[PDB]
Amino acid sequence: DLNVEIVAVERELWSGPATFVFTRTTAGEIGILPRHIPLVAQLVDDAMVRVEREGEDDLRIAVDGGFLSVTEETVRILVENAQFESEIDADAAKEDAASDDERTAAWGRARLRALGQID
Amino acid sequence: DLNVEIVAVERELWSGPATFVFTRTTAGEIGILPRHIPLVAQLVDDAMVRVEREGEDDLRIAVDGGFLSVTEETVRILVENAQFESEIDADAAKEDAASDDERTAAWGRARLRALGQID
Ligand SMILES: C[As](C)(=O)[O-]
Ligand SMILES: C[As](C)(=O)[O-]
Repeated sequence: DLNVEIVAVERELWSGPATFVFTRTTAGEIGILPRHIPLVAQLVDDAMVRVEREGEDDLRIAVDGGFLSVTEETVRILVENAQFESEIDADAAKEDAASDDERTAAWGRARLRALGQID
Repeated sequence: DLNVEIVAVERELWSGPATFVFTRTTAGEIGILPRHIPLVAQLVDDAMVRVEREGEDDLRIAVDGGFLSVTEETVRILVENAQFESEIDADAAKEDAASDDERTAAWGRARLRALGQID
């Protein structure tokens, strides 16, 4: 018989200018300015990424299975899944926040952080 | 300032045995049996993929921006997005089926085909 593999291709969610980028990594919290040494990190499980940019409100992204890759000319965020503050279900985020499964609570907290609801 | 890139990594949606795989490509409709010459195709815009397998109901996937890659030992389906018959919103599929935007109608039709609702 056949082996079938159904694969979702890599895809860019958003790309834009930033003055500051803040998130929480396994080695701790980090803030990346335009002049920054190259870096590779793994975001914490309930990580939120705050993107500050000239002329716009902060962009906040709940991030699931996130990795960071600060090269010389880019801050690259590789995500298993993410949703932007615009997309989040504020009700469902608090529902998943209640630790049903621990992996469910991280995605709930990450989302509450992107709503500015939790620290 | 910084260039930020937010990237969703490639991810395997499903992988399993199959006896038959049916879908509609730009060069026409194709059915791939265990013994098959290698092939590369682009699925049509409102494509649905039918996976037949021993001991189970057919698996149907609405596919968006799909490509097919039949190698010697795998049928690999690369998708921009997809949803399985289980996940689809049957009501919203008919709502998007009404050609609001032509790209919206393809995703609506692809989904109706995975419900077995349209041919
Ligand atoms: C490594 As496989 C056969 O689960 O795509
Ligand atoms: C090629 As680009 C700067 O839009 O990731």
